[PDB]
Amino acid sequence: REHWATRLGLILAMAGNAVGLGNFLRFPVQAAENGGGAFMIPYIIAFLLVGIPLMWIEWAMGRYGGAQGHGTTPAIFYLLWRNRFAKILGVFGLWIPLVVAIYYVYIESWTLGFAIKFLVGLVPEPPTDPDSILRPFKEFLYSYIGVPKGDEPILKPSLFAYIVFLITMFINVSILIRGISKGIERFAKIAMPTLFILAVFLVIRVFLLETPNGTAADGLNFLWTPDFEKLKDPGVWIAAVGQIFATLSLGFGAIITYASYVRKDQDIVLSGLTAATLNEKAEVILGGSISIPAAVAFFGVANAVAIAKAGAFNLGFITLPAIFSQTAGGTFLGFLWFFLLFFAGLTSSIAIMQPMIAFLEDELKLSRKHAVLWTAAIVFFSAHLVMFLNKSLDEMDFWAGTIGVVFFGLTELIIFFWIFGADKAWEEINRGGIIKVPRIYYYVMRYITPAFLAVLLVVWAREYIPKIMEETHWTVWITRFYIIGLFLFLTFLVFLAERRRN
Ligand SMILES: CCCCCCCCCCC
Ligand SMILES: CC(C)C[C@H](N)C(=O)O
Ligand code: NA
Ligand code: NA
Repeated sequence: REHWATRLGLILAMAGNAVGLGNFLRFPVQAAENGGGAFMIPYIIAFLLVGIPLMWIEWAMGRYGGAQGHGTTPAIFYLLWRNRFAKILGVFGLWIPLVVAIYYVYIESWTLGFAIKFLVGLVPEPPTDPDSILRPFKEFLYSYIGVPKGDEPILKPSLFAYIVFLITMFINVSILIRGISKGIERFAKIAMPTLFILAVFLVIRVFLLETPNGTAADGLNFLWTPDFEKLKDPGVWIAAVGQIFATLSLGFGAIITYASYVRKDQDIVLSGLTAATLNEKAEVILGGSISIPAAVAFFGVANAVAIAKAGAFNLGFITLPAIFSQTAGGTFLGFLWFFLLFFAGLTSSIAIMQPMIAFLEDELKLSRKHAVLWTAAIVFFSAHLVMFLNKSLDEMDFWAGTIGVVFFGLTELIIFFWIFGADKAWEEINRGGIIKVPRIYYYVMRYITPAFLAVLLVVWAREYIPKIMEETHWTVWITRFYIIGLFLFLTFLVFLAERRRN
């Protein structure tokens, strides 16, 4: 089996896995919509009672399976629990990362395209009216991704966006095709430092933004000022947990696959903790100190929250660059922004394609080249659905990146810490560890976390089951149909692998 060259490379690789678009795009929106500071508390709690334990658990499962030449959940679940149904459940460990990759890589390509156009200086040129200043950039984004006037099902992506998507795929491939240490690790050792530097620079530059309408410091205060009136709102907790799952790459089967390339004797406790901590730092300190503080700086708190509620891509692709365009050298600043977004996105995407690649290598005994090329082909082909169908991206992100990750987290936790055995699981987690996990977390992994995830899934189900059947748009049905098809396909591949074993 292939392994990580150095411990530093491993750390930066996992960090590259976690630190992504979710830190600089999703987090600011989630925090703004949930009352800033009021969102932090639950967040932190969700990080302590869900993020960390699941992180360690996925590291342990990953290394455990990897020691036996298996990097994906279809086989690992079976190793932990002898049953076909365990493999069937394991299919999600490929389905989720594949589906998520499908649109994630596309958004990444967006950030790349914007990076290029902003570098070359091909951007809209605003003239004191906000709606105005924002309009040109809105039209810019809409022209880029081909957004219809009213609410129409067909998207008309520009040729440039398509070509840039091809390029993005090419970059992902060029990295993944080299392998774990030659490809992912090498790239991480550069992209990560670059990312942190750009992030810090942007943070400082944004902090210097001050106008008659507000300052960045106001944004920082709003984000770090506690509010206990929202603690009774279940939605805030749900959003916190969801953000934790998303930002830590939990339930995506990515952490596991990355961990399968960690030598059996190497520690996964301190390494995992370090990766998670790095992610949280990049999220609450870097991600939260850019978009929101700027929006508040220019338009104020209220308007910033409104914009945040307007959409996820509205803040990162429209509002922020529109704000930068009003400052000296704002175009270049925008470039730095989108470049940062690009490196983060890429460092995540390779991580979410590695599960499929790894399955092709370990179970179907395909070479790395073939595995990478076929995975790339599948993702690229499937991407057209996201590119040309409106509301498709949202549907995939919902079924895979929202419900699926939680369901899968609960599933893996139950299989590893209950069926496989709590004591054996614990011993497996701590074994070889440079530091030992606090005893309390034991009781946290066995009782608290699973209970939380269960309750969450129950509420979600209760709320969505009636809405699902009654949905007008046909694009969502096409998407559902297709991703179901993907699930059947992966199940079939698992079947073929199983038959090959015999
Ligand atoms: C292997 C060392 C990599 C160093 C990366 C430096 C990048 C500097 C970026 C400045 C914005
Ligand atoms: C799906 C994951 C790779 C997402 C990543 N953890 C992020 O924060 O963007
Ligand atoms: Na993250
Ligand atoms: Na990343």
